[PDB]
Amino acid sequence: KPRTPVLWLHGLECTCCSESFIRSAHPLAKDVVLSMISLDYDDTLMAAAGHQAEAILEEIMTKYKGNYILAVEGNPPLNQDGMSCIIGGRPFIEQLKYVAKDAKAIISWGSCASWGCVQAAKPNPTQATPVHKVITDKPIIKVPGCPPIAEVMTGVITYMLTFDRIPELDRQGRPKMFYSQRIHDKCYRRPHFDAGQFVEEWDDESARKGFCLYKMGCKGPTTYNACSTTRWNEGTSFCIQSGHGCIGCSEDGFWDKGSFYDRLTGI
Amino acid sequence: AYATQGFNLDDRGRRIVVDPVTRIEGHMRCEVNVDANNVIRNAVSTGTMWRGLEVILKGRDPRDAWAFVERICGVCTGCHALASVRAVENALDIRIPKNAHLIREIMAKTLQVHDHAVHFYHLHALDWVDVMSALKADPKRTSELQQLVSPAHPLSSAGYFRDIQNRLKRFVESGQLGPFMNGYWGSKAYVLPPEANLMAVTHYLEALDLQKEWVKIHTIFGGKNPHPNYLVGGVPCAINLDAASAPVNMERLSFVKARIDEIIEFNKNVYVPDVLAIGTLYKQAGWLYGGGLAATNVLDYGEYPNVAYNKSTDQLPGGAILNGNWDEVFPVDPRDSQQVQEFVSHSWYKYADESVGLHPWDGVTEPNYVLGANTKGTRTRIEQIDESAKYSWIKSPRWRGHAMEVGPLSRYILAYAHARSGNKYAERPKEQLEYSAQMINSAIPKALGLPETQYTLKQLLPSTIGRTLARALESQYCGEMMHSDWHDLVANIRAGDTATANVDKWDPATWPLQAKGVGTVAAPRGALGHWIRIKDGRIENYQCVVPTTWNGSPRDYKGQIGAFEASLMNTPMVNPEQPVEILRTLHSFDPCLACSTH
Ligand code: SF4
Ligand code: SF4
Ligand SMILES: [Cl-]
Ligand SMILES: [Cl-]
Ligand SMILES: [Cl-]
Ligand SMILES: [Cl-]
Ligand SMILES: [Cl-]
Ligand SMILES: [Mg+2]
Ligand SMILES: [O]
Repeated sequence: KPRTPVLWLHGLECTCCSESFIRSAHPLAKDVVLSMISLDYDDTLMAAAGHQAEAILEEIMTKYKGNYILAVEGNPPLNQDGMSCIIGGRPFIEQLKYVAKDAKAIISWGSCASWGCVQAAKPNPTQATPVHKVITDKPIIKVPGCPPIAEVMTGVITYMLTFDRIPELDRQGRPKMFYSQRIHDKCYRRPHFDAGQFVEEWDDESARKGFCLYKMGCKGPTTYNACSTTRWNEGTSFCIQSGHGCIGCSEDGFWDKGSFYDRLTGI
Repeated sequence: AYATQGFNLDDRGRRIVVDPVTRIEGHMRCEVNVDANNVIRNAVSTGTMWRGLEVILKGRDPRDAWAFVERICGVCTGCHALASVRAVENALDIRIPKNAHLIREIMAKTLQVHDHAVHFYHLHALDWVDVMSALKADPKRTSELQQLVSPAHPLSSAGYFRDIQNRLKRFVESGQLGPFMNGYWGSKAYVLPPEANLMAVTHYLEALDLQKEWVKIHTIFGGKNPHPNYLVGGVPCAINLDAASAPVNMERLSFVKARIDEIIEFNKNVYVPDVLAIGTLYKQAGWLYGGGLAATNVLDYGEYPNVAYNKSTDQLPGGAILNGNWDEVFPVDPRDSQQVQEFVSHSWYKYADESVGLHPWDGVTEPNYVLGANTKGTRTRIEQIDESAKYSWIKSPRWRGHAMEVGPLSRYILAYAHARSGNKYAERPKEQLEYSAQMINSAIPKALGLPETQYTLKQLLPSTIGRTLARALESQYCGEMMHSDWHDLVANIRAGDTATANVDKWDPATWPLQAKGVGTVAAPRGALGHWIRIKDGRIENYQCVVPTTWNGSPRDYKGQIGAFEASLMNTPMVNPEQPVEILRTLHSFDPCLACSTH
């Protein structure tokens, strides 16, 4: 039985999603790459460069027409005639549209591909545009976060490969199995929130007791992700456990919702 | 043709295009010209992305900046956050407490190890290692090689190497080669015997499983990796021993120490020995190409003071070397308008006057995507870029007008130069270099039955091999240093100092109504600086000059070439249509193109 080809494209990005992917403990990225998918194109890891790299896309798209996964990290810019992101001397958007046309499914990795992330923050000099605003005729699963949790990324792959199906999505196209809960729902500091027990200044007595970070700007109450329960790096910690409020990094437009340190209104 | 920096550039030969350059971070195009004997006589570095973080920061709160600029790069994750909080602290005259200093140093040294080891195995190794040759290896002779290369590494049995080889065989025999598809396997540019290839592929897989453990140090102190959290004035990870309710308690510190001890074993037993062995065998093949600017001009800001805010105690002492004179280290001042400057003469940006370089406090980022008259192709379909005009999204940083190489090799040449002038803080890197030269010249040749050589460090270091070596040694040194930092952190906490943040100037009501600051970091790829101007509580200007900006830079107003272009010069290619040598040398700089362009 063939392993499903994955063509992993990179637009404008910081490569945090590729890095998060290889942090996965369950499953190991090694086991995903050797035993689950065929990772046939990926600028980060692939042996081939230049003409030899670009030749892979046509080969896979022909042999596995309508039976490969397009994974997108980053996004296309619409300013500078698209040449603020150049691949093979051409705008990235041309590569994205080409590979998208015969994909069985499209994964938008991270906030860049999902929504725009930091390059799309005001005033968006490159007109960086999320994948679903460019590719409008293909099924897209959004996996937002800057980056998403490693096990959320490999969990999406594992589901799609086991079932040959996209998992159930919410209205924003995020998998319900990972994005159904707000951080604030199961945040271990919630009993402090409920008792009005808050940090007011960094390293105050309240901070040393792990009091709620709401008044330090925590956006956990408006942010959907698995960070409070699944946590990060094989369940070692998350932003709040290590003492910083959630900055809302899985939510659309989180860079332009005011200072990270300004509290939410109407507690 | 023109001469610059002792290089005779000639574009009359056969033009070769590599787009995309793979096994880097982000987007790069490389073009070369080769002569009648396939020798590179011209090289062109094109950064093929831009996001405009410097523009996006305008008008925002300086306290938020670290989180925006951290997203310049997820590979060198956190080094921009560190530069940012340092720049804001410098602008506002904030001194962080000792525990915050030590935790930031441990996070920085964790990034160095993770970034360096993943670079070498997962991005660089396939330029030296033929995975298809690994299939031909004898497991017993692979076991024997492993015991010679690193006697202390416990994973050495013939059975172990046989099991790894069998998994690679099954993978290749499937006909779905994945990351190995359309590779340059069997090129005469590859010189390792099968056994060395199988050992290296085995360590590729070992490193892929282990690298996720190392970053749990970031997760403890910074909540997550990639993109751990930072804080203007200290660290958010408050300390309470008596206590599970605090971000940092003794159990969490014990966990960090366990991860540091694993790092020290990996660097000593796997990474440094592999680079010494592979370096020895490519040295024996005569492959000493790729020195570029490392033979003349190197720069680093200097880093890791063993006394906080005391630069004389930098454990990687910095400065600038010119003209290959290692007897004279010039001091580098990031505040001096006549030292660090960026040109855009050959970049897709515009200045009022592009005959001048701007110091980053006066920096300007206005995009100007325009192609030269000698372009082959169109604005949206480039066949051959015109390097006589604007050819990159990377600006051209220079130091007092000089083109410099930055990175671990630059830091190790500077450490060596400092140690020879009597700097005791540089003793460990000097020891590593002398040990490495003896292993590469004598010990490893003797063990493998090869001739002993007499290369000096002056000869060995300015090369693609030397650049690869310096990165591995720096990984080892950073692991050793963070081990000491951990002891100092625990001792300070046990002595009764639990402070992690200075909040005296957290509120912008306390700030001067205008200020400027600079933050520098010895980032994994070289010299990083962030330059900020603050006005009425907001970011007025924010300019980043990033290590790959230095190394990957296009030509300046005077036509001087940067480190990437210089490094490719005068390198023979086995096959001009297979970029094996181009990738090996470019990859030795560990290019981060999102960093370079931001
Ligand atoms: S720290 Fe944030 S997510 Fe947790 S209880 Fe407080 S406001 Fe909610
Ligand atoms: S806790 Fe919030 S900021 Fe941290 S990773 Fe999760 S969603 Fe992003
Ligand atoms: Cl976003
Ligand atoms: Cl610091
Ligand atoms: Cl390397
Ligand atoms: Cl433009
Ligand atoms: Cl043009
Ligand atoms: Mg810049
Ligand atoms: O992302």
